[PDB]
This record gives sequence, structure tokens and C-alpha cells, in this order.
Amino acid sequence: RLAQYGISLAEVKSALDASNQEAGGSSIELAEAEYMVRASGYLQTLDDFN
Amino acid sequence: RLAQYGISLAEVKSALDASNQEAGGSSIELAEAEYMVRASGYLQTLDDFNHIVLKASENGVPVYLRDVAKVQIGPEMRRGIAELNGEGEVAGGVVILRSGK
Amino acid sequence: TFAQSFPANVSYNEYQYAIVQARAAGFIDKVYPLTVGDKVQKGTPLLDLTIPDWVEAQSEYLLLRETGGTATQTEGILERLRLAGMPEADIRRLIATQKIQTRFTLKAPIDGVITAFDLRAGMNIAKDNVVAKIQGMDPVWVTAAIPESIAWLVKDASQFTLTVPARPDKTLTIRKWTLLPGVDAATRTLQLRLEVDNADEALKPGMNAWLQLNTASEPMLLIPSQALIDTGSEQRVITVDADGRFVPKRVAVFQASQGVTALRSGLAEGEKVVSSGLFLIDSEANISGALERMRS
Amino acid sequence: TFAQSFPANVSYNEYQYAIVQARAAGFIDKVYPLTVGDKVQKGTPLLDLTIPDWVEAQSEYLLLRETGGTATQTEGILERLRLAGMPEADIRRLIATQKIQTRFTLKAPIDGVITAFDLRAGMNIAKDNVVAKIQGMDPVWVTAAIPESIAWLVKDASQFTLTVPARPDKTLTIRKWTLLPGVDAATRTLQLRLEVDNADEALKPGMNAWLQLNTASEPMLLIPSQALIDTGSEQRVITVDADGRFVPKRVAVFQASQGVTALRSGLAEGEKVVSSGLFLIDSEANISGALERMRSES
Amino acid sequence: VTSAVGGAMVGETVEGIARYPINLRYPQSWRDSPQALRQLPILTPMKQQITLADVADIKVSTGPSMLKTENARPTSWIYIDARDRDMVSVVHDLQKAIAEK
Repeated sequence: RLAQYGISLAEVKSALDASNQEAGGSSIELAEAEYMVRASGYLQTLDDFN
Repeated sequence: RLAQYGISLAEVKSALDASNQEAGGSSIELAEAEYMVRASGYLQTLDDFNHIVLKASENGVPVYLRDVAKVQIGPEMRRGIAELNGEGEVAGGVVILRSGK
Repeated sequence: TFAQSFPANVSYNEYQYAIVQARAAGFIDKVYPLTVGDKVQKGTPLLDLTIPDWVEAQSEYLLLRETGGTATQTEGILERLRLAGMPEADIRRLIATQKIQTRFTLKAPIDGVITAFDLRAGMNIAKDNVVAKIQGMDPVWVTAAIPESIAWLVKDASQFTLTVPARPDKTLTIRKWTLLPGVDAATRTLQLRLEVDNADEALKPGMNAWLQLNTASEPMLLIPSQALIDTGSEQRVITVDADGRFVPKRVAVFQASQGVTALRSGLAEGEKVVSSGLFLIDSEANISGALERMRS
Repeated sequence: TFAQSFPANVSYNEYQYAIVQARAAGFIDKVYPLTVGDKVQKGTPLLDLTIPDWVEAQSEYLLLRETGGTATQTEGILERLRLAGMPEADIRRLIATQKIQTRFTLKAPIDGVITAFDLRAGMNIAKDNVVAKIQGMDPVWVTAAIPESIAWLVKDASQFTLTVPARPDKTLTIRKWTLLPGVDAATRTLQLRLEVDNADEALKPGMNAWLQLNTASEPMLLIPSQALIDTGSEQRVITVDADGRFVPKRVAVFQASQGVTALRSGLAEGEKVVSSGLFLIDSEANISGALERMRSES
Repeated sequence: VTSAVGGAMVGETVEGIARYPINLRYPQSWRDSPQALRQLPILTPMKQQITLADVADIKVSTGPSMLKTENARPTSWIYIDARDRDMVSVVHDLQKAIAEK
């Protein structure tokens, strides 16, 4: 599949190890309240893998 | 400015975090003395900020940080505030004693 | 106040730009010892070539002389020889020698540098070919790239200071220059051209150069940049009224420079203004809302 | 009032286009001081050339002139010359001088800047050899890049204002804005081209331009953004009843921008709603059991 | 998210003994509200120009404000008491009560 799609073993790993984290984007005031900016990114379903 | 100059957020950061250090190039004898090779590179003036190289044409004309952003100086993010006598907010410190002493 | 040094480059003069092509088809006999990157002067032989085409008419002329034809008859065949393309000087040779001219020689039209040269021995030659592209560099050119932003300024600059690393001594005070109508897109810069004299041939096309600019704009309203609370769109400043309290003030900005922003309006001269965006919290202290808390 | 800014490039006006070509083949004699990047005005001499393709036809005209030809035997030999290429201009010289025309001077058709120049001193000119491409810029073009998603954000009533960093001193004046039929496949952006009056050529092609857009929306209930409390399940605002009784009420948000949200329903014009101190009050009413009450009252 | 819309730090200026933070971020206006984030401009690798909403859905929601955990597992407490009253008996009545209903 690699040869056929022009993807290398080296590439797949780097791509994999760059799509399984969560991110925090500080906070954001509104209504005098403190809203926290969360960002999804963890692997959960096998689809997230595929 | 990013879209207009073909620079990405990702690029600016990598360019920024690669232009703020100092380098040591061993020593170099001369006159039987020991001359140390220092190299500048720290950020000092705001110009050093404005002049972070992001993109350089074959021509010789570069594209600096000043072209994709402004470099204002401001406060940080705080976890707690201190206020004095209602007539002003200020900064201070507490002195903590070595438990047993 | 301003103090910048724009990047520039030495280049050939595009008004000294020759591209020698043959008037008519033929075939190269001899090509002189020249090649791209060489220096040539007006008159330098480029190549010899045989051009069959003017033979037909050159005969018509010579024949006319053999039988003394009308004056206007010769004046005619000589013109058919020019319009047919044939050096006014080669025709001049025809009548002198009174012999058909079959071989010719192309020569450098003006002195300069062979930047292109694609015709060598054993080849043939067509009217679209390029026997030699010669570009001069006497009044050599320099084109600086000035940041689009200060277009409002460089438009009315008095004089620049052209320096160049290759020759640290040939530093002069450029007083006349032509600001081009086009702005580079790759970078966002203006194009500023200037002709420096090259009698000594020291400024060779392809060397880096610098165009210094030390000037100051017209007197404007000036406030410390550290005093301009700017959000993406909306932005104001913090004024200090007579009683010494805080009051926001919508202001319009012209442009900053070296820690001071020229103001277009919003406030008049004199007004005291705090110099700190440090009255809000950098981490989302909704500037609009935080400015509100300061008034009631 | 929807408000959003977009990037834009100042560009040449493409209705100011002229690619000069010789009407017939010949050879260049003179090439005036000129090159790509320069700015030529309508009439500027580009180059001199010698075109022999018409010599034969012109002489046959002068022939008849001296041999008492017919008036119509001329008008017919002049169109034979007209649709041969020779410009009506260079033709008017032929008839007004009775001399053969051999050398002509090509000039700039329009006011603008040269973007191309293929012919120089010493060359032979051909029917296709573009002697000079000249693009105008008086009614200068400026195009903005709108993301396909935010496309809905632009309508007819939409108000536009341009601003160029190069010139913070020039108030711009748009005269025609258009939403091109296609979307740049390369950037997934809708193309919004608008031409701006460049009377004094102070707005050069290639420099950045910021386009701020204003768009009218559907008439809706309007409250400040500080007023809306959003918990991602309920949308509430603390109302200030007649007597001064803070009573929370559930609303339904539509859209928001410029620090002003818009409810599709949940209130009534004339009603009052708290802005500052909104948090403490909401919390007080949360402790008070008010928010609990309001939600339970249905 | 991290850097553009967040006050994410990325460097430090070495000023004598002092050390101050350097952080990258968009203008505040580009991140004022939720809607603002849905129109957050992104310059993709392929120099395409899109909004944050084109690669994600953003939604407001409540949730935890602090996660107190004991022993490496998540544990929620239950505070039961009496004014005055007895002790050595109640907790016994509960170890059998809860685990029986």
C-alpha cells in the first residue's frame, strides 16, 4: 500500500505521532465569565486511527 | 499580513525561536594569549524583533517579522491580583519562614 | 523620525540593450573568439556569414551600371536593397567594389557585456536567431526595495545614500532617482531605480547594495506607542482629565516609528495620556469591556 | 450589522489592456529609452521600424496621382492599403505628403505602465513579436479574498471601505464592486473585485489592501454581548423588572458580531437588561434559586 | 489554538538578571467571541485561506472547574454530618445501608 500510495514508513510514523494530543488555547472572557478554550485531538475510535 | 506575504503561523514561530540565542566558538590563540570567540544573538531592541527573517527571495530582498505583525509590549497572564487600600492595585511579596525557625 | 537602510542590487542598464539579429537568412562562416560573459565595444566583430538573397537585386543594380541606366533607376534598386533589409553600409560597399556582396560581418552595435550568445561555427542562421545580446553598464543601475508601508514617505524623499560592500569607498549621495509605479508581490516592496556612473567599471551588475534613508515626516500629533491600546479593529487611548481620572478616547492612527505613533485624530495636542496597556489583563480582558470599567 | 475584514491586492485594471504588435514584418531601427516597469503615457514613442510590405502598394497610388487617376481609383487603392495593415494614421501622412512611407513610429495606445517588452535595438520585428504590453491603473483594481464558507457574509446592501497600509493619508473611493462568478480553486476563496478611483496614481499595483465589509442582516432583537450568558445548553439574560427585581429569562441566540448579539426570540423591545456586574448578579440569582426558579417555571 | 488564539509563550529575553516572556498571538478582535473563532483565519500548508470552522466545530459548554483526585483515581466525596450527635455507629449503619439499596 505504501509503494502504491507514495507514502514511506518514515512518513506514516511522523504523521501518526502528530495526531494524538489535546491543546489548550488560554481563556476567553465573556459575560464577565472565564471561558476556557479546549481542543480535541486524542484517539478514541478506531476511525480516528483510520 | 500572513496571507499576503505567504507566511504561516507555523513558520513565524519556528523562525522566532531560532533567532534569540548566543553562541560560543571555542577559543583562538594569538600573541600567546587566549581569545574567546563570542557571538551575539540575544534580543535586545524591539528592532531585533521587527528584524526576524521569515522569507528571503533569490533577489536579496527579505521579509521580516515587522511585515507580518506588530511587536507591542504588554502585561502577562495573571493567576492572582493584589490591591492596596482600595485606592490602587499594586505588587508586593510575602516573607515565608523556615518552618522550625 | 526615520532611519532605514533598504536592500538594493547593481544591474545592467536596460536602455543600453542590444540584441543583434541577422537581416536575412544565411549560414555562419566564422565566429570570432567571444562568448557569454565577455566585454565588447562598439565595433567588435561578432561573426562572419554568407547571405544569399540580395544577390538577385545586387545584380539588378550592377547590371544597370554596366549599361548606364537612369539615375532614378539606380536610386530605385538601391532602395529595394535597403527595404529588403541590408546594412546601409554593405550597400555602400556594393557600389564601391562594384562586386556582389555575399559575405558579411555582424559587429557589436554598442559597447557592453555579452549576456547571451547562441551562434557558433558550422551552424546556419535565421532572422529570429540571436547572434549576440549585449547589455551596457556605463551608467549602471541600482534598484532598492523599500517596504510598501512607508510609501507615504519615500514618495517625497530628498536624498538617499547608496553604499555597496564590493567597493566600500564608492559611497555617494543619490539625489535623483525614479520611483517605479509597480510594487513587488512576492515581497511587498517599492522599486527605486538610480543610475550611478561607471567610468572605472567598479560597480559590476550582480553585486549587493544599500540605499540609506535618514529623514523625518511632516509634523504630526505624536503619542508614545506604549500608550495605544489596540485591539484587532477597535482601538483607543487612555486620557487623563483635569481632575486626574481615566477616560477612554477613540483615536485614529496614521503610522508608528521608533516607539512613537503619529495620530490622525481622536485627541488634540497637550492632553495627558497614560502610557500603558497594562491596565487590562493580556489574557483576554475584553479590551472593550475593561475600558468600560474605567468610566461610569 | 455584520462586520468582517479581508485581505486584498491592488492590481492593474484589465480593461486597460493593450498588447502592441506590428501590422507587418520588418526590422527595428530605433528603440527609445524605455523598459518593463516604466510608465508610458498615451503617445509615448516605443520604437522606430521599417516596414516594406506596403511600399509596392503606396507607389502604385502615387503613380495614379501623377497620371491623372480617378478620385475613386484612389479610395479603392487606399483601402487596399487600409486592410493590408498600414494604420489609417500613417496613411493620412501618405496622402498629405505624396511621399512613400518606409519608417514608422509605434506609440503607446493608452496611459499606463509597461509590463512586457520583447523588441530591442538590433532585432527584426515580426507579426507576433509583442513590441510592448502596457497595462493601465487609473481606475485601479483591488480584489479581496473571501473564504468559501464566509461567502454568505456578502450581499448587495453590503458596505465596503478600502484601506492601504502604504497610504494612511489617502481616503479611498470605491465606484464598482463585483463578486466574480467563480472561486479561486487554488485558495478556496471567492473573488471580490472592486475598482477604486486612483486619480493621482498613489495606489500602486501589488501593494496590500484591507477590505472591511459591513452587511445588513434580518431584523432581530438586539442586546449587548456582555448581556448574554451562554452555558452551552441554556441562553439567559438577567432582566431588571419594573420594581428593580432582577429576573433571569431564557432567550434564543441567532448570530453575533461587533460586541452585539441578536436574539431570534425571548425578549421584548423596551425591556431592560444588565450589562456590567452581570456575573455577580447572575451568581446571586443562582444562589437565590432564581435561575432554578425561572427554569422550573415551565 | 495554542499560539494564535491563546497567549502561548514561546521565548524569553535575557536581560541581565531579569528574564521576560515572549508570546505569539492574533489581535484580540479576531478572538473576541465564539463566532469570532468560527471565522478564525487559517493559512493552510497549501496557501489556502479558510476559517477555523472549516476544519472544526466549536461549541460552548459548561464542565469541571477543577479536578480533585485522591490516590490516582477520580474520586467524588460525600459530606454527611450531624450537629452534635453520635459517631461510632452511624458510619456502621451506612457501610451496610448503601451496600444494600
